[PDB]
Amino acid sequence: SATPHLDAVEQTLRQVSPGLEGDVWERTSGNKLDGSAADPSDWLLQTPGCWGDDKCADRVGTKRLLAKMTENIGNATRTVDISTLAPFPNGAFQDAIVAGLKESAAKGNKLKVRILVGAAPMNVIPSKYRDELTAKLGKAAENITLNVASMTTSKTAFSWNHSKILVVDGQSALTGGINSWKDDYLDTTHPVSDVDLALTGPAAGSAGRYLDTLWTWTCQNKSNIASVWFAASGNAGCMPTMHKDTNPKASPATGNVPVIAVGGLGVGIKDVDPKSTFRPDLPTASDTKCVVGLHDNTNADRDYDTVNPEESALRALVASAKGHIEISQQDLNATCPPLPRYDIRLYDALAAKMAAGVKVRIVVSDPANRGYSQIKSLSEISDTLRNRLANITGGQQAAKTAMCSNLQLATFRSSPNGKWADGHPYAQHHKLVSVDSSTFYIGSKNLYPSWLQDFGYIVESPEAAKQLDAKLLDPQWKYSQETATVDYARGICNA
Repeated sequence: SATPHLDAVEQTLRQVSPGLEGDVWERTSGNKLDGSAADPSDWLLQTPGCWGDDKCADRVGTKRLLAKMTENIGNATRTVDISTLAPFPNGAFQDAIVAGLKESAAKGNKLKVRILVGAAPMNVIPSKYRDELTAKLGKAAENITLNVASMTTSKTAFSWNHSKILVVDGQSALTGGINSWKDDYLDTTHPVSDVDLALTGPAAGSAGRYLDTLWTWTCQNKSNIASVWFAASGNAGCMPTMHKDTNPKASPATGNVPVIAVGGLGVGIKDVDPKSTFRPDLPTASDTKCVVGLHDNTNADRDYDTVNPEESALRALVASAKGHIEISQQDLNATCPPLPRYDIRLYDALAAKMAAGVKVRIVVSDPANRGYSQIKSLSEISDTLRNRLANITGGQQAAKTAMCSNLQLATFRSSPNGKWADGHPYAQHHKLVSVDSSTFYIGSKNLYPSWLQDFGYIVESPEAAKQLDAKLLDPQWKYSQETATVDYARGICNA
């Protein structure tokens, strides 16, 4: 095949979540990574994009991210569809949305707009955000039908929307890890380092079907104050199926890029995919669950996987690698309680790969951040990998040799300095996996245990994967390798 990695992932997802194909995951062809003529890798909406400068003076990433947001929204003719994690967008993110909506209005378009945030359980937040937006729009609000909502799907599982998506006309989609939070990303001399992608094509429709899934639940639960706080313009109702109702089911082709869209429904929306007959083997005994009483959805709940295909898709992406795997995350491990510390099957898949000589790079955020870190030491990652490798290499000594011959494990820096020039540690927030300079995931879904609604794209294009290397992964490794505890390429093995 032209696409051996997507082929593998697709076969898994069809076993795991068949009833969800089309809506919560979907393979499409004919997409385009939507970069400029001048700088074609700029589909890759990294932020801040100030490599090598501990002052972050020239934020070429941030500038491109905001311009692209405004451009896509300003090209809207029918719909704008936005999800994120609360707080609601502010500062220049908000400015970007308003500028775009004013542009669309000035071109003569009447739009439907949904803006959905996951929260944390008398909430005036949504009505307040609607009113602020309508005010800032002025006249341009007259032809916008607006829906604004905050939602929590499960209080006990800490489940709510964590996806960050911006779909226009079901044709263009921006998604990734970036929260629209000005103080963390923008008005700061220690900006969080993160990444979204920009695409067009049928895969933008997959995002639109994903958001209709979320809004169908939200609108159903709109009179439940515990679950949903909803606010709309004028007389307008909740729009559960804006995408279905307004955009073509058959989104126009824009390129030749194959993509798998994959999301998750968390906990509290739908408990199982009744069509699934997936029954995987439970992994070998681990020490992931810190307390006996905790219900562990990541490692001990078969029904959970079936409505959360993204967990399996990321494990399947790892399992598809023939040569090398690069992972860039905030964390690999979660704080326990109330989550288990780690995804056992993920670490098992990384271990299987290193046992077979496939190289693995893991960069996480500096533990000095601990919001943007959930470990105290990199040894919490290496110990776990070593322990899972021991199960398959015959013991602890062999495990450590395998690990040291195949792992790069470090914390993130973006310049020669150990911290930003302002004294604050570098924080990263990517949810990035790339394999074989071929196929990569950019989305909201963390690899650490998490039971939220999330979404992302897995893209198979060596062209694009090489741009990703040159523009993000190579510079990341250039500066971050100085913190490595394990680095096979340099004979470093301190774990």
